[PDB]
Amino acid sequence: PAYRILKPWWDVFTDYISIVMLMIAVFGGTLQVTQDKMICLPCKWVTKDSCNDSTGPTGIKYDLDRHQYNYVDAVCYENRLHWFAKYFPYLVLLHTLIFLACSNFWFKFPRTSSKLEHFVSILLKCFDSPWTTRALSETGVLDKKEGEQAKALFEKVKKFRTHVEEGDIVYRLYMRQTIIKVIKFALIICYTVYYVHNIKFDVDCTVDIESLTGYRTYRCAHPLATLFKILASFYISLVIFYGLICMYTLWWMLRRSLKKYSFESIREESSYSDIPDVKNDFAFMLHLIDQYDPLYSKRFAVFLSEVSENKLRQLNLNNEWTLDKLRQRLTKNAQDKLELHLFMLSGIPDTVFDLVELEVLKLELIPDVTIPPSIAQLTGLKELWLYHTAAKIEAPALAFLRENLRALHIKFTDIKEIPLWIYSLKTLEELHLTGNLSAENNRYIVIDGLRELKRLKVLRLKSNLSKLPQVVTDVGVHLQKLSINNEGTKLIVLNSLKKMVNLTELELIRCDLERIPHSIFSLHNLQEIDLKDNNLKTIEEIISFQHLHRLTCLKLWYNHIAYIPIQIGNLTNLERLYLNRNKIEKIPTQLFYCRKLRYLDLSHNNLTFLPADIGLLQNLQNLAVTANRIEALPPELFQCRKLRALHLGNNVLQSLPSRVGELTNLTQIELRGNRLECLPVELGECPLLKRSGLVVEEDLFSTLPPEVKERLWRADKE
Amino acid sequence: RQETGIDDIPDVKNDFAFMLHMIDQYDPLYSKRFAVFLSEVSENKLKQLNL
Amino acid sequence: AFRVLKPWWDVFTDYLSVAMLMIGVFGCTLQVMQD
Repeated sequence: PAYRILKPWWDVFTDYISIVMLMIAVFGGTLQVTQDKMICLPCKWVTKDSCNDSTGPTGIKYDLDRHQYNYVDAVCYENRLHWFAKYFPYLVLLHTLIFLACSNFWFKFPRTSSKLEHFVSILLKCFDSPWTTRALSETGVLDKKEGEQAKALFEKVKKFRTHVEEGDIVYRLYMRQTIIKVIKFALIICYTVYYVHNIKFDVDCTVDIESLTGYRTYRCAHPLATLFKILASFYISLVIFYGLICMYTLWWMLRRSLKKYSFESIREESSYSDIPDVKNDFAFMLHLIDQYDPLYSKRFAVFLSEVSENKLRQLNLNNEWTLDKLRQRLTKNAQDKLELHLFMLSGIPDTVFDLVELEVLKLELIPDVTIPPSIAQLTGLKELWLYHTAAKIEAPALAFLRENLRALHIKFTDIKEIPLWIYSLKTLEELHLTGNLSAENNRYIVIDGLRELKRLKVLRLKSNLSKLPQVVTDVGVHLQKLSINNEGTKLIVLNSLKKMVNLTELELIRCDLERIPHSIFSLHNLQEIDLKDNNLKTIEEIISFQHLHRLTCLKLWYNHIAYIPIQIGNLTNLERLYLNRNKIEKIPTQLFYCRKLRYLDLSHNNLTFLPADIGLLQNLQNLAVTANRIEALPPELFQCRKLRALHLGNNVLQSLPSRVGELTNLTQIELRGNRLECLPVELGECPLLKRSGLVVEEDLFSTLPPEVKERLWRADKE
Repeated sequence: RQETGIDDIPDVKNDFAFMLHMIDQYDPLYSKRFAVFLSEVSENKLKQLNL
Repeated sequence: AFRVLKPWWDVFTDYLSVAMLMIGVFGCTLQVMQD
C-alpha cells in the first residue's frame, strides 16, 4: 500500500532477490517431483566390490527384467544419493521462507506495526498539509477550517512525539532482523558451497542385493545433476548478492548512529530554530525516510517548528475575531473614553487597529507581544494601560506613540515588565505605575529616564516606597500633580518634596506618614491634598497652611483625628473638607470661619450635635454625617437655602424639624438608619426631591402624606 | 484515573475486560483512546461544551 | 474487523496453519502422482 516509501532501495532489492530464489527453488522442487530419476546398470566384472570395467560389436546382455531395473534404480537412488542432492530445492524454499518471515517480522508484528502505521499516516498528512507549504514559503489570510485542521495536526504531532520518541523498539527489532539475515546468509553460503560438489551426473552404488538380482555394483546416471549444479551456482550467486546487500545495510546502520536526528542543517538553512533533535524511534524512521527522500524530512520539520505552531495559532486568533465583537467590546470608562481592555489574550489581532475611535487601551496578562506599525491607525488613543506585560514595539509604532500618546499606565510585578523605550515617548503627560519597583542599592535608578519625559505632568505611584526617588524629584520641576500610594510603607520626604513648586495636587494614601513634614507647606501652587490612612492623630500644624494662598481642598480622613484644632479658622480658603472614618466628637465654632466651604464628609465619627453656626457656612452644599451620634438638628441647618444633597443616614436622630421645607435646593437626602418616627410634611415640598434622592426606610416614609408619595412617584417616572 | 484525573471508568465486566485485554495486546493505546467515551467526567465536559 | 483482533500468537498460528495446509496438500499430490 503506502508502505512503499518505508523500504530502502536495498530492501526492494532483497525483496526481488528473495523472489528470484523462491521461483528457482519452486521450479527445482517441481522438477525433482516428476522428472527426477536415476538410470542404473550393474557391472559384471566386480573386483574389490567395484566395477573392474574389463566382426561388429555385440550388445552386453544383463538378462534383467525392466521391473528389476526399476527396483534397482529406486534402491540405488534412496541409499546412495547425496541428501543435499535430493533436497536442495526444499532447503532453498525453506531459506526463502525464513528470509521473508524475517523481512516482515517487524511488519507482521502488531506491537511495532501500530507505531509504523501511525507514523506513516502522520508523515503523509504532514507532507501534504496545506499549511506546511505556506510556512515553507514564509522563509496572510487563512481559512478557519484549515486552521483547525493544522491545529489538530499539531496536536497529533505532539501526541505522537510523546508516544514514540521514548520507545526505541522498532530500531531494536530491525537490528535483530538484520543480524539474523546476515548470519543466515553466511551460514548458507558456507554449507551450500561446502556441499555443492556432491551433485554429480554419474554415481556408483553397491547396495548388495544378490538374493533378488545377483549383482553387487551399479553405475547410475542422474540427468539433472548438471542442471542442479547450475541451479546451485545461480542460487548461491543470488545469496552472495543478498549478503552483500545485508552487510551494506548493517554497516551503514552501525556507522550512522541514527538514534538522534541531527536536524540542524534544515533549521539552520531555514532559520527555524525550533526544530529540536528527536530521540530514538523517531530519528531512525526519519533517517529511513531521508534515505527514501530527504525532502519528506523537511516537510515534517516545519510541523515540529514551534514558531510555525505559534504563527498558526496567531492566524486562528485573527480568524476568530470580528470587528463587530470588538465594537460591542468597546466600552466607555468613567472618563468618557472608548476602552477596549484586552485581558488574558494570547496575541494581537491586527483588526483592532481599524477602530480608530478607541480612546483608552488597557492590557492585562498578555504574553510579551510586539506592537506592529498598524497601531498608527489608532488616532484616538491617548491613554494606555499595560498590566504585567513585557511587550516589545516597532519603530513606526514608537514614532506614532511619540506624538499620539498622552497618558500611560503600567502595572508590573517585575522590573523587566517595563519596556525601556518608554523614555522615547515625548508627548507623555500622565504616567501611572503599580507594583513594587523597590530595589537594593539601585532603587529609583531604573526610572532615571523620567527626565527625558519633558511633557510629564501627572504621576501616580503604587510601589510601597520608603524614599522619594531622585529622578522623580528632578522631573517634578514640570509636574503639576504627584500621587504616591505606599499602601502601608512609611515614606520619608527627605525634604525633597518642596522642589516641585509647580505641583498643584498631592495625594499620599496609606503612606503611614503619622505626621506632616514641613516641606508640604513649601508648595505654593498646591491646592488640594489627601493624606488618607496616614494614622494622623494631631493635625494642629494646619496653621502653616496660611502659606498656601490657593488652598482649595484638603483631606485627612481615615485617621486618628478626634479633635479639630481651631487654627483651621485661619484657613478660610478651604472649599471642601473630608475627615470621615475618624473619632471626631464635636464641631468647633471656628470651623465655621472657612465660609468658602462647599462639601463636607464627616461620617463615621463620635459627633452628636450640629452647632448653630452652620448658617455661617452658606456656601456648603453637601455634608455626610453617617455613623454618628446625631439626635438633634439645629434650625440654622435649614438657613442654607442652596443646600443641594445630604447624606444624613444611620444616626440617632429622633425627629426631623419641620424647617426641612426651607431646603429649596435639596436634591438628595439620606435618612436610612435614623431613629425617626414621622417624616415632616415640609420634606415633601422640596422642589428637587426624588425617590432616588430619598434614602429612607419605607415604614418611616409611609408617615408622609399620600399626595407627597404620589408626587414623588410621578417625579420618579418623570 | 491517575493521569487524566478522572475517577470515572471504574471497572468492567468479564466480556469487556476480555476484549480490552485483547486490544491492549494488539495495541496499548487504542484502549486509552477508546475508554474516553466511557468516562463520566469527559461526558460532563462534552455536555457542557455542547450546551 | 479482520486484523485488529489478532495478537502476535494469532498471526504465528495462522502462518503455521497455512504451512501445514501446504504440507498436507503437497503430500496428497505426491501420493496421487508418484507414490
